[PDB]
Amino acid sequence: SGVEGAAFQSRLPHDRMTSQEAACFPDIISGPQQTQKVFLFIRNRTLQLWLDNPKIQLTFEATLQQLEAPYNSDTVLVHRVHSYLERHGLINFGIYKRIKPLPTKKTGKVIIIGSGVSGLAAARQLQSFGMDVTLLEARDRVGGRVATFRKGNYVADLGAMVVTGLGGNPMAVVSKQVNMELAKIKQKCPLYEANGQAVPKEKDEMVEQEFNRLLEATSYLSHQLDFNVLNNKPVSLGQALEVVIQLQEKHVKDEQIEHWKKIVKTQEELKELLNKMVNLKEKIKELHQQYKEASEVKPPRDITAEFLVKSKHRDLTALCKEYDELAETQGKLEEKLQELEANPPSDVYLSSRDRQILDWHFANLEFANATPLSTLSLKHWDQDDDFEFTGSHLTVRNGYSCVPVALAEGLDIKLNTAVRQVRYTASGCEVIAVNTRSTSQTFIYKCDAVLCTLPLGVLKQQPPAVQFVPPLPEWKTSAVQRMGFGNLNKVVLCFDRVFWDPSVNLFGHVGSTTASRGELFLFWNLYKAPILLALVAGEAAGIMENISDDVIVGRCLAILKGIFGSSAVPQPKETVVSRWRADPWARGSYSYVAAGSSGNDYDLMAQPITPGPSIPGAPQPIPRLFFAGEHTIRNYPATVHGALLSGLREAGRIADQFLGAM
Amino acid sequence: KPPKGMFLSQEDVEAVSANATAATTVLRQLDMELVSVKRQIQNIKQTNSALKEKLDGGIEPYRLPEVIQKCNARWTTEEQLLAVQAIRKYGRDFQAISDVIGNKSVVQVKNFFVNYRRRFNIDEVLQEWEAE
Ligand SMILES: Cc1cc2nc3c(=O)[nH]c(=O)nc-3n(C[C@H](O)[C@H](O)[C@H](O)COP(=O)(O)OP(=O)(O)OC[C@H]3O[C@@H](n4cnc5c(N)ncnc54)[C@H](O)[C@@H]3O)c2cc1C
Ligand SMILES: CC(C)(O)Cc1ccc(-c2ccc(C(=O)N3CC[C@@H](N)C3)cc2-c2ccc(C#N)c(F)c2)c(F)c1
Repeated sequence: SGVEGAAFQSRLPHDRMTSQEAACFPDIISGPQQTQKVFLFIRNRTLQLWLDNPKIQLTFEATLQQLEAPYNSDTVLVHRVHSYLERHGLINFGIYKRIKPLPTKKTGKVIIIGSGVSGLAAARQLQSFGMDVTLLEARDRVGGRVATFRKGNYVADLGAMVVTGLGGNPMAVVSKQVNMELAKIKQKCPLYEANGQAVPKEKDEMVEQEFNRLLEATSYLSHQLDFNVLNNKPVSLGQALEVVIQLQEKHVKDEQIEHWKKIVKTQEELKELLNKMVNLKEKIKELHQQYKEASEVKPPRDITAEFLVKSKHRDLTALCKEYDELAETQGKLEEKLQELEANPPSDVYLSSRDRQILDWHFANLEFANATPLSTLSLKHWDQDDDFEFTGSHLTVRNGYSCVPVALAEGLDIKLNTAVRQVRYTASGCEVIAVNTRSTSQTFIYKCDAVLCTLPLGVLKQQPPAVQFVPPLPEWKTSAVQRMGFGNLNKVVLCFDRVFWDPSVNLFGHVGSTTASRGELFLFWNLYKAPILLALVAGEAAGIMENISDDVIVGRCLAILKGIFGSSAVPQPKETVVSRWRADPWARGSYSYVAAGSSGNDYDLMAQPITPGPSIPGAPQPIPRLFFAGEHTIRNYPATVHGALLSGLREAGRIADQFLGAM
Repeated sequence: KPPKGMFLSQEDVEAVSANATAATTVLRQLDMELVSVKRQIQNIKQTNSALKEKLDGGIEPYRLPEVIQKCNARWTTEEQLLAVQAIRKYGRDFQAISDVIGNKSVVQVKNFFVNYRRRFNIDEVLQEWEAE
């Protein structure tokens, strides 16, 4: 297909028109299928071109020069296609050489709040579109949650270090434009219990299988058995796990109960028998005497007492037939009681040494979702799973900040400018920021449109860091109450001495409690230099924000002493510590689908706001206030790509309102 | 539907999820019903173990050494008379009667019942077997 591989790489279906090309080719899609199949070629081709080299702008001339007829022919609709694609950031996004330099015919002022990837993406896009864009960032640097550390030759991302596959990832393109060295990450995760001695295969493997078995179990529990509201509260993922597990701890029991209750059916049968057998042995001891007695009466004899011997001799051989059957039929029953008493139903559901390792498999989950499983929606936590990329997960070896920074080249970024208030009305918008260094220094920005990349964390802040004037409508705010802003944090351990196993990327440590599963549950090297990251997840990470720096680097070194020995692990040349929920330009790490949220909230979060009319009776205005970043994009939350996609998007949306025609 | 080795009915589910406690009721009481059986097992293991002490002996001391008496159709007044008496202790049971006499086949014993039946009022020999 190859041209269809560009559709895939552009997250579009090569064989059908999207609900959204339909948007603005409602002619083509209303009409005949030849026209559609051509449309699609042009679309996919035009993409393939951009992709096949994305470090230079692809003009309309360029796309036509490169189309052979019969597609070469409809010169107007090739323009139509190239323009849709150009706007909506499918081509000519990120970082390119511009064949056509920036016309200084600038057209509309947009204030964008925040130099996060969401922001910078829309910013560059809007400026590519010819538009006055200015960016207002509270921080002293760009990138936000794309945050990289650097002291000397040490370098390490303190947020956002993975590329969750290149297969239809926009960042694929970006990473070509910025030449970031990405490196794969090797499968192998050695778990080390509280002592310091590895878990073996056998066990390790056993529990993964169980973990996975257990999750699938929740999914059934949800979709099929329909366990989606225990007592007018939505159901946590964690809740369903506790239930699933519990039913596995039931059963295991009833299994035993049915086995021993199978033994008694036996033991008690063999008793009903041992009685028939003892009482026969009585009728026999006795009847025998009588036949000794009557046989004693020596002959000649009359026939009544010949008959007495004769008859008693039959009757005694009857009973010994009988009793002998009963002692075949006895070992038949002491047979059954070897079989049963020998191999029994299983003792336990989970060892406390296992339920402990299982806790680490959950901590890993709490990490990637950046929240306690207590909080994830059961119906919806995995809703982003249909859209996961192809390709191996990779890590940014050279520090992910290179990307934000790249994006920021050639943009008006006011740093240390902390928006305090956003006012928006029919006629335009006023943004009131302050200088972060002196809070007293007050700034006012007037514009046609505000784009808000303020983090969900921040949006949730009470009382509010930023004030909307007029306030955001109940529906939007409600969405914010609902969604989940989560948390994780990181310890960055810089050494001189590569003491872990070089061929090993990452290795767990198993916490002694459930409550403590998050604490330094994983360690990661991925950097040229001798750096290990210590990751903190779950209910844990929330608390470890309080514990002092030295204290955390304590337990860091402790569990490295365990895993590797006091001989081997130096003190560290340099240390650093996430602590994201406390950072006030973040209030956490990333979104999640809290129980009681759905993916719809992510769409509500994207929906722009349109003010009331200036003079009552006036015509319905246009929308003034827009929203981007990772909390807006239901198909790619909590990612860099998702952010960048949200930005690409709002830019297109904004252009269509303020420049409509291309 | 659920993955292999995982157990879940709206029955078993709805019951670990009523009363906010009735999970640790159900799981942590079945093993009370389990201990109650593990003891009934023990009762019978002793109760039976006792009866197995009463059979040490077998019935070896009491086995009459059953020799084969080479069959016959010479129906002696000797055997004839045993037969009537056997009819009276037994009836129907052609086998026992032949087991007693020491030479018939339930053949030859089925043969007297009917054949010799004329002469030994075997009406009144089986009419006493319907009463004692
Ligand atoms: C620890 C961690 C690890 C992560 N790991 C990954 C990963 O491995 N892979 C992945 O794909 N994604 C990851 N993410 C997610 C990804 O980094 C973010 O989703 C992305 O940077 C979001 O960009 P954004 O533009 O939505 O918000 P942000 O990048 O936070 O930027 C928003 C900007 O708004 C600014 N701001 C906030 N308040 C104000 C104010 N009041 N006035 C003015 N400016 C303000 C902020 O300072 C910031 O610069 C991770 C996030 C975290 C926290
Ligand atoms: C699985 C293992 C060994 O524990 C290491 C590993 C690898 C990838 C991820 C991962 C997977 C999917 C995703 C990811 O795409 N999602 C789905 C959306 C959101 N729910 C997260 C993110 C990560 C990831 C998240 C946070 C950090 C940090 N810091 C990181 F480095 C990688 C992970 F969480 C952990």
